[PDB]
Amino acid sequence: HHHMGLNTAIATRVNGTPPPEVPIADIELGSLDFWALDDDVRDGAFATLRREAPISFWPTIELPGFVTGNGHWALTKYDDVFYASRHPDIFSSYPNITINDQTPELAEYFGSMIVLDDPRHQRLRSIVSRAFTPKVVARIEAAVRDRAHRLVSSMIANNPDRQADLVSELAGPLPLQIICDMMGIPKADHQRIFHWTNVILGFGDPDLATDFDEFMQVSADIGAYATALAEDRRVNHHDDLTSSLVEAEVDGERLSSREIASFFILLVVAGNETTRNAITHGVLALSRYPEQRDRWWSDFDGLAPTAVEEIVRWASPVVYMRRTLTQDIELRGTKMAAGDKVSLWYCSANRDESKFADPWTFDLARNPNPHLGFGGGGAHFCLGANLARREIRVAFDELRRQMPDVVATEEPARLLSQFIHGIKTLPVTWS
Ligand code: HEM
Ligand SMILES: CC(C)CCC[C@@H](C)[C@H]1CC[C@H]2[C@@H]3CCC4=CC(=O)CC[C@]4(C)[C@H]3CC[C@]12C
Repeated sequence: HHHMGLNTAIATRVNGTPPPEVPIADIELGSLDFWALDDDVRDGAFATLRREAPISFWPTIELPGFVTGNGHWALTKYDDVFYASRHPDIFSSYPNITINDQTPELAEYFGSMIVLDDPRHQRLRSIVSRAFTPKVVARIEAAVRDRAHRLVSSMIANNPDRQADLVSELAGPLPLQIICDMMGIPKADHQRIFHWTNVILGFGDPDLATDFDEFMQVSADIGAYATALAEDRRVNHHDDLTSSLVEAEVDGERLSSREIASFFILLVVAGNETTRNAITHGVLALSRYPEQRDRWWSDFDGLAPTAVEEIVRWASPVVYMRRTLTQDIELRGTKMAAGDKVSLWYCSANRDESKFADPWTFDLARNPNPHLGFGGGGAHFCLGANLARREIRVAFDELRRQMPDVVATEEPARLLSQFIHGIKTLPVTWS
């Protein structure tokens, strides 16, 4: 520090360091306050559970407007999360995939294929899945590239002090534009969409929304938007996913307005509130472990496949998904009852010491890397996984190309969420 100035790269950390030991008595998965604690507390809590109570029961976190809910069995081991994901006849995605349940009012907006089992779930998924296949994603690679390139160049041109928030200037707007363009949403409305999806998956964080009436107004507003755009596409076809939604028939039946709106919402919410956190956590990790940045930069194309997977394993942007038992089962000597909720902790599966060597090492060469960041596999395996991998790869490639020494200057402001491993802001600087 020879001169004081506006910033200083954040502290680095020793790669491979396990979290400080968290006593099992300190673990409060049913307290919102617990989810505000830093990753070291949270990661150490799940390490303790994997060792000492790998399946355990916790209460639902109550937020304003939430339906009173029974507790949930937390599956913290990789093998259990994998098994549960692969056996939906036992571990149903109905009636919901967060720990709390939907009100009847919310079902008008959130009753999509992600809270349905087969057969209906697969019939719905097939309406859009062609757009998400690798060969079709390849067609929009150039657009993903152009968006990332323009955003990083704008960071440089419009921040002459050479600092900016990575989330608002790259990590958020790159995946936002891509998924909204796939839906056919005009660019003028993308920021409106993003505000809505930020609220939908930010509820309970004071920086996003805590008033349930505001949450219900946002849900109604994005639903009305979806419906208005769908009515547009009913009269004038475009080559976008909203047109695919309104033109689809399942066994001779069009989708209802409810079904179209919830499908639209599912797609933009998932597209907007996942990859941005993989990217932001990735930049945080590069800032903490510069030897990993240096390695990747010296061989970007060679390491990119494994680097992208390790960023998803490290970030685990979706912390968990819920299921509901259709029958009694016993796992690890723990009897769970038909009708009980079960939570699949991907954040924990992705540190499981029985499955991953050196789990606390951010290793951009890690291979194989059978992480559960996109879920355990099975019927609901992330629809956007190919697209997310390309978004992540291109974001880091443009940072490497245009501002290779980009580094965080403050610790991230973390989203208060049990479900989404969100970073709200990440100030960065570059030369
Ligand atoms: C790094 C980024 C992402 C991560 C970590 C992620 C993670 C996940 C996870 C864990 C699931 C649940 C899987 C299961 O239950 O087995 C899921 C489902 C889903 N994701 Fe992704 N996701 C990401 C990006 C995206 C993107 C960009 C989209 C684009 C819209 C998307 C669309 C979907 C959809 C539609 C589903 C529901 C699939 C179904 O029910 O069949 N995801 N995702
Ligand atoms: C992260 C993606 C892969 C999946 C996105 C799923 C989105 C579209 C939907 C499906 C079920 C929805 C949840 C239903 C329960 C609920 C009730 C509330 O009062 C707050 C908002 C929440 C917590 C909803 C937030 C948005 C969810 C999670």
